[PDB]
Amino acid sequence: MIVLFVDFDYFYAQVEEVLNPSLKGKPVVVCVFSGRFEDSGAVATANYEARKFGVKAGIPIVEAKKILPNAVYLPMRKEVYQQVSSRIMNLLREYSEKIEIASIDEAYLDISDKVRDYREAYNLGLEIKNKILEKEKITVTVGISKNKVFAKIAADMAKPNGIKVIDDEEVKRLIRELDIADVPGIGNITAEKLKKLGINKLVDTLSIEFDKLKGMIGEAKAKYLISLARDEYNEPIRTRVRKSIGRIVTMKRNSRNLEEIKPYLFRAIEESYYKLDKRIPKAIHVVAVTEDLDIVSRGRTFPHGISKETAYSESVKLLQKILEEDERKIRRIGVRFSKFI
DNA sequence: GGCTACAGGACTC
DNA sequence: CAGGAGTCCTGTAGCC
Ligand SMILES: Nc1nc(=O)n([C@@H]2CS[C@H](COP(=O)(O)OP(=O)(O)NP(=O)(O)O)O2)cc1F
Ligand SMILES: [Ca+2]
Ligand SMILES: [Ca+2]
Ligand SMILES: [Ca+2]
Repeated sequence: MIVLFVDFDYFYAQVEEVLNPSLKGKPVVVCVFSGRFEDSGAVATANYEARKFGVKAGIPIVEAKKILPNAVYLPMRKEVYQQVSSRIMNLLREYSEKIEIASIDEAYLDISDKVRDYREAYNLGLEIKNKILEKEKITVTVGISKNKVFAKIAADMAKPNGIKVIDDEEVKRLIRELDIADVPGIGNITAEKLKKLGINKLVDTLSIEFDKLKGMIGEAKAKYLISLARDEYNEPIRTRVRKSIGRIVTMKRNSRNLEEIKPYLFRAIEESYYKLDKRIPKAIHVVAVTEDLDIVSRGRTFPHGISKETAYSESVKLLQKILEEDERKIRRIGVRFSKFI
């Protein structure tokens, strides 16, 4: 088939840039301020300007400020990027109803029944970048190919404001050369493991004994990687349905005392419940990030919908359980709701 | 043996 | 110096 992957550029940063065009040209850094102290927090995203100097998502805001003391540091406004993202998705629908929105930032379009070959494809790619440019003034990178993985990779390879095609020929080219750590779903941990057995390329999974690979990375990944090696990988582009909604907050200071954690936990529930909108969850999970940045959680599934009232009460137990089954101090607390009726 | 819930792990954006 | 949100998978144990 033919998948055309769409990825917005420095989305959070660019959105901010669209609303305040004077930001144009400067290093913009959208961050998540934790409130613990002047500049505590991490980076959500940074435009290419901030990026070329090492400012990337996931690092502490304090770090970013050393490298770029005079960079614009804006606080995250996710609801604005969401209203903006939504508008762009609706446009993409105008190009195919077999559309998979993977995130607030990416969309997969199965254009198997629109373009005959990769040529009208590349063309439809251009037609879309322009449409989004004339509509919302947002640059996006377009990745085209036979399956979702390579379309995404195509895009990774062309950003930003790009558009690349990866024909069947290059798919074999890449299966043999592309760095396996560069394959969607392969993080450092798995990558190490992989390139711990030569595996530095997809095809290498074709040579090794299945159980050897399956014993190291699991049945799902060994198959995922193998299916890609054989150029036999297919995953339908499907309407994605949210499976869970939650909220988590950082406490002004670590602690293990229950009365000092409830306010946070309870507010997490207020917002969570807000977002559920009209969804009724049957499972609730209390998620706690320990002082050493570990993650412990306790959940519960009910045979019925959970009222905010019940969510409140049950969360206290799960938290209790957590505390009582681990002796570390919490740093963040939150709740996640799932299994919607 | 395999299906369920639950808790941990890994990854991603 | 370590934010926020969400998905998929695996190991363990209860159960048929
Ligand atoms: N650690 C992260 N925290 C975040 O909040 N984000 C958010 C969630 S979606 C939005 C995507 O931003 P951007 O498009 O800049 O990230 P990419 O990885 O797509 N880089 P791009 O090539 O500029 O898109 O960034 C991403 C992250 F990677
Ligand atoms: Ca992305
Ligand atoms: Ca993006
Ligand atoms: Ca990687």
